[PDB]
Parts: sequence; C-alpha cells; structure tokens
Amino acid sequence: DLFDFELPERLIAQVPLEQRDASRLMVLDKHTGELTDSSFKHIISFFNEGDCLVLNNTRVLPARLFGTKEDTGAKVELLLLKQETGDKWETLAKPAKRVKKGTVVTFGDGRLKAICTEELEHGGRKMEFQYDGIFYEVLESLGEMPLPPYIKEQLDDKEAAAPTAGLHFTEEILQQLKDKGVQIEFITLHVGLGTFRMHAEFYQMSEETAAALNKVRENGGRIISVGTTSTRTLETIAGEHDGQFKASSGWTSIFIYPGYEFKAIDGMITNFHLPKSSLIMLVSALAGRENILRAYNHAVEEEYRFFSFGDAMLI
Repeated sequence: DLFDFELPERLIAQVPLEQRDASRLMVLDKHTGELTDSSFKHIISFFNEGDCLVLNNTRVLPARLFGTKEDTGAKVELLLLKQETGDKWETLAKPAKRVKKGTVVTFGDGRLKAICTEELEHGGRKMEFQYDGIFYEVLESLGEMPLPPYIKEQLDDKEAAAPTAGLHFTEEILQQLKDKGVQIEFITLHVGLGTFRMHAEFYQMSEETAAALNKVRENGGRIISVGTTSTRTLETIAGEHDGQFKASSGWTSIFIYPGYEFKAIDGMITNFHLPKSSLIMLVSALAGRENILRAYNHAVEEEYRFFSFGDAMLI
C-alpha cells in the first residue's frame, strides 16, 4: 500500500497526557514539506491576526419531540435543528415518509401540534408549531411529560464525548488567540442522526459564521480547521459554492484523498493516524503523500505519540 509505514503499537498513546499543552506539535509546511517540532503552548505563535479557527464545537442539543401523526394512526419523532422565523423550525423526522405536504403531528395532550410547511433537501422537514402561551415554556412542560402508552409501546424507552483533536484548546489559549487577533468560529456537527434519512454526520453552518469566514478570506487571512473531522464540513460547504461559505446544513460524506484540491482551509490541526486508515490520505492530500510520510517516519523516530490522544499536528 501507499499510505502505510511502521507504527509501534507503543508509540500509540494508550491514554492522553491531557494534563496540559504538553502534547507535542509536529508542524509541517504544506508546500515546502519542512517538518519542525514543538509543543502545544507555543501554538499561538503560528497564527497571525486576521486568522480564524473553526472549531467543531458539538452540542447534545438535538432535542427531540415524540409526537403522533394526527389524522392517521401515529408515531413521529422530530429532531429540532434550528429555529427560523417565529414558530418555524429546521427539523429531521423519523418515519420521514409519514410527514408530508402539510401533515399535522400532535404532542402529548395536544398542547402544541405542528404542521409540515415543507419537505427539505437533506430529507429534513420544516415544521411549524401551534400552541398557546410561551413556546419555550410549553416544551419544558412536555419535558416532564411521560410518553403516552399509545406511543410508548411503539418504542423501547421513556421520556458520547466530542472527540476532535480540538480539545488541546485550553480556555486560556482560546483567550490568547483572541487577544492576539485570531478569530474563532464554530461549526456544528451531529452524529447518531443518520437513522433519520446512512451513518453520515449532519453539519450546520450559520449565516454569521459563513459571513465571518468569507471576510477572512477576503481580507486575505488564513482559515485553519481544528477538527480531525470538521475540516470536511468546511471543505464540503465551500465545495458546493466555489470557495465561498454560506449558511447551510446537511449530511457530510466527502472523502478527501491526495489530488483533492482544498477550497476551504489553508491549514488544519489534527493528529497522526494509522498506516493506511483513511485519515492519512486526507492529510496526505493536504501536504502531499511524501512530505506527510517522512514526517510520519520522523514522528515515530522522535517517538511521538500517535492517534486519538497522542500529539497534535499542524499545517
């Protein structure tokens, strides 16, 4: 194989040195292929002003409502993605097929129902809630409301941990970078959602976030993704708009590999990976298969910790 090398199961960090910024930092020059070393404290010494960091920030926030298809029999699960205007929301629905045109779904005793004001491209569904009083209150209400048997039976119950090399980010460094003049933007990615369409991630970029990144691109700043993964979201987005960012959400399945021309990031921050997984190819497409390779060889040499909790890399 072409993305293989010697990787001592030992050089593979069993657990993390999460104590601090210790975690070394292999720095590779995308173009030149140079390959210096370092530690994650000096990090901030590589970012200029007008640079932005996109953080794959995650939130167990997909709140979900268990309603029942009004008219017909029943059973509809809604995943609340983002509230738009007033009482309209971006949503994912179980038994999606069931939710159509302007279908109506009831929740609980009927306080709060919702109509499907439209089908969405990513298979989601824009819905609109009907209710009295304060919305956020009504929900909270249903919060403590057990699922009626009717549904309850139709189910199996009642009513992880953000990986991403983006953890080496001491609240402090976050501040430093701010202070120095490096912006920080967030993207949102969800995992178990696949079952709402397969096992793809669901991303969401905001109007402001998109806006922000475009400025940076305009003003000639650099964009660096802090995401063993999020780099793909970005890449996906700017991919479908020609290097430009737009608010959006959807399923990400892009598979980056040598040859791919990045149109989103200028550099990224992740870890070292296995002698053939599909991450090395990603990275490899970024700085070239060779450069990365030799760096992988020198990383092993200077006994760098590889993978999940090992040391951090940058471009």
